[PDB]
Amino acid sequence: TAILVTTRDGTRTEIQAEPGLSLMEALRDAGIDELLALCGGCCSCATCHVLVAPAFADRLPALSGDENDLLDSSDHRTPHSRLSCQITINDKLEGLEVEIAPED
Amino acid sequence: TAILVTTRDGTRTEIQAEPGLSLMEALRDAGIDELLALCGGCCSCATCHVLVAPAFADRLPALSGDENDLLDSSDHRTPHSRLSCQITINDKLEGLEVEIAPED
Amino acid sequence: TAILVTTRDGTRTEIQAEPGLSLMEALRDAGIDELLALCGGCCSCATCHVLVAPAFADRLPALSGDENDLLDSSDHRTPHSRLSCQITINDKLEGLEVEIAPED
Amino acid sequence: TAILVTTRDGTRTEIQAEPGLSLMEALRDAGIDELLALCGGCCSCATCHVLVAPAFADRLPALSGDENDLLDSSDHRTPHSRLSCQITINDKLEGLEVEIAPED
Amino acid sequence: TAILVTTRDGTRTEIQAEPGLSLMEALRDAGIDELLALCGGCCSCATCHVLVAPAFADRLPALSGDENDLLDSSDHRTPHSRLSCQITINDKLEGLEVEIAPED
Amino acid sequence: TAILVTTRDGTRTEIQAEPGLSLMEALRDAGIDELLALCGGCCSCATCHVLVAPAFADRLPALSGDENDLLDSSDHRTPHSRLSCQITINDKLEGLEVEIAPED
Amino acid sequence: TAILVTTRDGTRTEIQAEPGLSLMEALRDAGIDELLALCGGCCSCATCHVLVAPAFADRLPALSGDENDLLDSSDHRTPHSRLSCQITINDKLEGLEVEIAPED
Amino acid sequence: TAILVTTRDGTRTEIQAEPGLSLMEALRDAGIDELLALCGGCCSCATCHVLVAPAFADRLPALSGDENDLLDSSDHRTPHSRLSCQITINDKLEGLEVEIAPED
Amino acid sequence: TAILVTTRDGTRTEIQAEPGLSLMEALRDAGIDELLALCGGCCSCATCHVLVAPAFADRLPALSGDENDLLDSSDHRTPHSRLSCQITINDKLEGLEVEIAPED
Amino acid sequence: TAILVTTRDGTRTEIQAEPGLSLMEALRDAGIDELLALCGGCCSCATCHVLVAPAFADRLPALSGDENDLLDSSDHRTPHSRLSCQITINDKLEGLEVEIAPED
Ligand code: FES
Ligand code: FES
Ligand code: FES
Ligand code: FES
Ligand code: FES
Ligand code: FES
Ligand code: FES
Ligand code: FES
Ligand code: FES
Ligand code: FES
Repeated sequence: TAILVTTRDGTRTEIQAEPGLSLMEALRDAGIDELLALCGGCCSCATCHVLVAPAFADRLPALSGDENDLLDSSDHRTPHSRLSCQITINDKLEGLEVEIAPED
Repeated sequence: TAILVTTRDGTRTEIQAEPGLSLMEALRDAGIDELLALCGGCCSCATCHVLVAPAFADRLPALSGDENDLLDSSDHRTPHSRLSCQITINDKLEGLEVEIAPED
Repeated sequence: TAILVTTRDGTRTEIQAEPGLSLMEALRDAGIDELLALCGGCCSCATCHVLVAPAFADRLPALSGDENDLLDSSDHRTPHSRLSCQITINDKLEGLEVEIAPED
Repeated sequence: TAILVTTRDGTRTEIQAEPGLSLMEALRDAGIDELLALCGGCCSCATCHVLVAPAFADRLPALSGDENDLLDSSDHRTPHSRLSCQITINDKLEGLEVEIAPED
Repeated sequence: TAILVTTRDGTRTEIQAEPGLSLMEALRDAGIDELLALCGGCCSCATCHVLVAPAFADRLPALSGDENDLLDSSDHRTPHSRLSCQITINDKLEGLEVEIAPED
Repeated sequence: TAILVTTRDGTRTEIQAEPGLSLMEALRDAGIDELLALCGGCCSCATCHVLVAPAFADRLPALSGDENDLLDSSDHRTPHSRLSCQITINDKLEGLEVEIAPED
Repeated sequence: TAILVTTRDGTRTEIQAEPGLSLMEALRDAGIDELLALCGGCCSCATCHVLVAPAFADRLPALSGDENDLLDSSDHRTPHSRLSCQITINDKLEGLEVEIAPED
Repeated sequence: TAILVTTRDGTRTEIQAEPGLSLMEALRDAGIDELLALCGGCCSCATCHVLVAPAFADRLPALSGDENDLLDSSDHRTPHSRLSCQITINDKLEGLEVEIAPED
Repeated sequence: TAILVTTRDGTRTEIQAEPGLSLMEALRDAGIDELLALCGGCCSCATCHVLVAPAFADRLPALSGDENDLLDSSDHRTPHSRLSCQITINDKLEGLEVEIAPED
Repeated sequence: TAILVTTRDGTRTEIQAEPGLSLMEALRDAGIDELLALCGGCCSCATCHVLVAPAFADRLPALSGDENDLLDSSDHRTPHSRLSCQITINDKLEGLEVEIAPED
């Protein structure tokens, strides 16, 4: 379904995201090459970090402790930070707005 | 989204499951009360344990290390075991078959 | 409030339990001397283990991962096992039935 | 059960809180939306962070190590900080004063 | 690049394996579907477990502590067990012999 | 049994301390209310932090790794910092001098 | 101060233990050579394992999580098991009855 | 196979690296003595730290959690940081550009 | 430098061992090939497992928590088990008796 | 056996050190009292911190993950920092240069 992604430089792109892939996988499939996924989507790094629009907090599954810990390593973490590889694409995310987190 | 659950007594029932809920939530919502979810779906127990049909293995997100350790506590873990509170409902799961794992 | 406690030997006792203390503290205040609380109610042992009546599962707060891990060390753990030092007494526990878990 | 909450803007409002719910649940239920509870009350984030009036310190259960580590991630932790999803409402909390911690 | 795999039935088949892939990926690409990778090759499960012929032990990088702990959870671990997703394919692996570990 | 405590304001007071109690318990019983024990003396917080006069270091049991990690979370840790709840009162502690560590 | 120790042969000695030492150190200074302290009293093995007489449980400091974990590795652990290097000798232990745990 | 390594002085060498070795071992056999391997390549220090040229990120195996944790201890970590003892040399690394990370 | 090494089959070589090396390193250098060192002596496996003669325990340094943890995974662990890779060769070990632990 | 120890103030004793002892033990036995060994050499503090001369790194055994973790807590840690209690004295250390790390 449709996700609006803002990259680090401010440019915005609408992407069509397949249900059942992770947000990280959808972003990379759409050529958002800047989103390193160094651990390969196994929740062991912070490089798939995105900032989720506050309106959408309720539409995402709860974050885990491991995801929370990894997000804390980043100096750009906010209450709305998520690891994109932890978010499964589904219809309830239709219209999701995310920003790629600044580096580190 | 239609899901076929085998309950502990071996009987099979199809349920509807809203995209974006966890499988555990979809299960309880549809009146499958067998499944305790003692930790309330926060990946801290093994009481939402399901067995997933092999044909669906690759349609689900990778299991996490925390999910994997919780499942090892169960004498009924098989390699198709999942914690259903770790699975987000989405159309790629259309037709999923799960069995409620025996108790313990 | 009122808790019905069965000891290891099968004898049953009604106790009046003060709100805000833990179940372990209430049990010990009532002279259930057999319930060792070796760590002192700091969730680091399994010796305040009780079996909670299934009817009451919904009336207790969710168990944590640490409590869950410690309960797994016990060969007598069941899906309804709780560490009594993790349960805060309050009106919603009125009539709670618990059994002191067998030793280990 | 009557609880006096100071919201982020410094204003004070008394709420009713049902015994057996967590403080975080009592807060949201009474329309205090300020408090995100990203992890959904499973002790895996720091977004339900409250500051408890000192006079009430000893009326609450001991904080856990997992709660303590989560709170250290916040630049606003004080020694009276608690995760409100870790506090069970009960009559001993009658008259509790809490302040919603600033964001981060 | 050429690797001889002994499947669970005991039959032996030679496969080609691209350098830079993991052994797990290579086995899976060559259609050894037997071998589940529940965690997706992120070293958090034990389903990619293979048994490495003793004569190649020297040719493999040191196993890590994390890999070692996951292998101990299997009843079929031997001192030559490896997680195939931890092994990078390179020419020093020419002719490697591995057996698919039994399930669980 | 006699211990000289320097409170946060810098004043010194001698207290009596029963053997077998923890230092934290003794300080609290003698009314040094300054000293919070948020975790209840279960070595899971840093609020019972005291600074031990160098001349008594030898007379105290070795600090544990867990105690060491909790002390590092305080900005006022020194190499003579101890968690007072980890210290058992005994006659070898006669005349022990401790300062209440500053907050946080 | 006086400790009654039952050695592995079932025989028992009353020893004098100096306040401030650990039970492990007291035992060894009294010549109970049975008792290995492989890690040398830093809570990293289970070789200083003793069984505490039920009547004295109350008289010792709370069990730690690390001590609890180490003790679970022993086939001879009971709910009254303690690591003797974790117990500080003091007047409250006067007349303590302990038994050296069988080996393993 | 050919690796272009930039040393801490900013100068750069093309080395030959034998397939199957780690990058750390390759580097050292080529005489890049700058690079300490304090723990000797068992993933327990951060002294074999290198920065991988962005174009090659894809060409390495996934980052592990342990490698991720170690790297965060370094003030010079960037999202392209890798521990060179964790990288197995293979044809897919042909022309790899790496820079030895500053010390610390 | 003299070590009495008893192998799995029962043969008893005496060997010279160079100070500063690990016992595992010594056993391999003297060509005792039985002793796999799967993790390459970075204290992450149990394959360098030996049984030390009781007379010598006190002449080795204290085992670590990590070494103790690895050793407990072995079904042949005894209170005298050591990971040979963790023992630095020195003159105080003159004439040490070790047996190679059975595999697993 | 000869160690060139430089203290915090800059004075440079040379000392004899007995094989089999830890470097910390040696420094204390030669009466270098600066070096607190708060945890009694069980690798749980950072107070036995020394700085090894770069010429000697390769003559010491690999540091452990645990030692590395403790050392990172020190604001004076350098890539040459070692916990002196973790270094077994042996002839290969003949003429080792160490500086006592500044406190904290
Ligand atoms: S890609 Fe590494 S945590 Fe998401
Ligand atoms: S409900 Fe506890 S892990 Fe799913
Ligand atoms: S008393 Fe130890 S866990 Fe409850
Ligand atoms: S809501 Fe996440 S810890 Fe309370
Ligand atoms: S696929 Fe899970 S560990 Fe290899
Ligand atoms: S009171 Fe929490 S650690 Fe001492
Ligand atoms: S001596 Fe090792 S734990 Fe007591
Ligand atoms: S050498 Fe220590 S982590 Fe690479
Ligand atoms: S070689 Fe793996 S622990 Fe000794
Ligand atoms: S003395 Fe504490 S780690 Fe060396």
